[PDB]
Amino acid sequence: MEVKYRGPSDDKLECEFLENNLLSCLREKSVQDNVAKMTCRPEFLVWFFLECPTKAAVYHDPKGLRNIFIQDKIKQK
Amino acid sequence: TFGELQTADDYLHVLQLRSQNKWVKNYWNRSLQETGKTNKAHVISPQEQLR
Amino acid sequence: ALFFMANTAISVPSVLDTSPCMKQMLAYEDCVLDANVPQQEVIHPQWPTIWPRLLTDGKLLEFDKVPFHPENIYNYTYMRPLTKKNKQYLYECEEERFVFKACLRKVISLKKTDKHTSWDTAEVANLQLT
Amino acid sequence: KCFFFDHGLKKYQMFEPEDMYTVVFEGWALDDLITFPGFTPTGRTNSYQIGLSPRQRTVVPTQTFYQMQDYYMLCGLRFERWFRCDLVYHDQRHTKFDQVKNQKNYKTYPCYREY
Amino acid sequence: MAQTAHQNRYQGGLCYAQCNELFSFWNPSIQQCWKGCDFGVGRVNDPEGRIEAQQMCKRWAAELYWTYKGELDTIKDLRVHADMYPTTPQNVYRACLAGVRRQKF
Amino acid sequence: VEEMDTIQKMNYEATVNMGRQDLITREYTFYSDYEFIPIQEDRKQQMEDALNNLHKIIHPTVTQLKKKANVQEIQDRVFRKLQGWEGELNTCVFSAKNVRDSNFCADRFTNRINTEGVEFVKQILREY
Repeated sequence: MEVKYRGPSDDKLECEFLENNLLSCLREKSVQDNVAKMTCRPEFLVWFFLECPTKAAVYHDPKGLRNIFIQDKIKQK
Repeated sequence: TFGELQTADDYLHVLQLRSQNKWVKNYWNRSLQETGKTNKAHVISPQEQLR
Repeated sequence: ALFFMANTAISVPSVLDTSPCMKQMLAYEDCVLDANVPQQEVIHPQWPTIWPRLLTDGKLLEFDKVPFHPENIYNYTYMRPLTKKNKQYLYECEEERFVFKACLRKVISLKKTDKHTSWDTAEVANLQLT
Repeated sequence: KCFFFDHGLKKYQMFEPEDMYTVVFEGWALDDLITFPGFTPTGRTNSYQIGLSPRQRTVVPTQTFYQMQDYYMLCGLRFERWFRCDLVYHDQRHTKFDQVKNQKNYKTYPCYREY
Repeated sequence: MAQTAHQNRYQGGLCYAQCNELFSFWNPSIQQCWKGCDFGVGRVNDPEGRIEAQQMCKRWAAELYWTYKGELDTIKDLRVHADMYPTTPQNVYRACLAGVRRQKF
Repeated sequence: VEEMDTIQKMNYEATVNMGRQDLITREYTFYSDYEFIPIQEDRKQQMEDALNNLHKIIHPTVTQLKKKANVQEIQDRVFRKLQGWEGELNTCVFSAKNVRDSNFCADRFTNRINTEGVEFVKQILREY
């Protein structure tokens, strides 16, 4: 197959969508999917690590992930 | 998924049922009301009884 | 006919597979195939975390599916929880799953640094020239 | 990645396979955009090498007329066999076969394979 | 003999000759019989090799046609006749078993 | 039967409509056809009972035969006698004037099945 090359998008809106899906998946899977309604889409998780390298590196960093978790907890009250 | 024709026929009888329902309703209404004649249609030729 | 092409290039070999953890992936997939599990999500070594409902009730979708109605056995395969036999024959494939996951994590830990002066000519080392 | 993120909808969309001329010189005029549903319902992988599934039993063999690439005599023969089977069972279909009201008495129509 | 092991039927040996004698010349079951000859090469004389070859025939029949789990285990008559054609997995299994039976050495 | 989703309702409607083909087409009758007094429902039930009695005798024999050719031969041998009797019944019922005549013909056919049909079937099955 003749597959052309295009680097990771790092688009603001696309990465916001993928990061929202990632946060939903983290919150759902951290309790073994005990939520009433599960909105996580595992497939988009893959794309989060293919088109948002900056946010992926932030999530891997322990301090960045701690900040993200704190902000998500504040948002979820 | 094993696609033996009996299991596939069990899968596909529902879709065939809906398609047949649509076809038969259209058949009844349009075809029969527009073409068929009910209750023994026939052509009547009278003759006067002569003297 | 006999020698119409006048030459055959037997020197060019089959393309060598140089994927990072391909051998471990294939070993794990063979092992999972041995278990004979209807659920396909088990193909990924991360299934206990990605689809934890496979171990509790099997409800992997919130009624947002399109596999048709539950009229035959070959329906809602992912909506079917793992039974005791499936769990046992998947546990028998635990070491290979762990090796695959360790290989994946080590590959993830590999980062492109500034000392990789051979990055622009990595095809030769990847053995793409025949 | 056969799908593209849309800023107006802020979600992934896709369209049917299109030629390069239409993708490049008609990118502004795109029709029939459908929200991307995913390759698999559960998000697993579907990238597998495929092969030919096992064949099915034959009631009327193709080898009766196989020297001919055009299947017209074979078509007639198979339809005649199915019509015999149907003449046997045509009026019992809605009471003993596929067209029953309740699935309790459901049975596959005997002429399914010939049909 | 696209599914068998030999380029021509003469390399199969006495087993292929017996398979040819088993069915009429237009019957495609012969090829399946030939596969039996392939399954019982080094297995016919071994007491468990014969069972292994029969299992190989069952797997081959299951792979050629769609089959059900009990279908090949409830066959009343495993005998074959000249006009038995490989239209069903049962017929494929019977032809393969007949080929296995005719594999000396 | 009221409570169901759209798909189940459509399937139920399809199953109901596939059985009303006899209802829809009963209005479209032809003037030039040759009408006959039909076989009454009780006579239909008696004839079906006679057929079931015949099937009772043949069942062990046909289920203990492992060759399709033998079962087909048994089916063909009985079917010739049954077809002769069916032809007699069809003639005498088509040429019937009142329900009494149709009942007489149906009773004659049923009596032929129950008297000579069972004897013929038993002889065939003993041969097999």
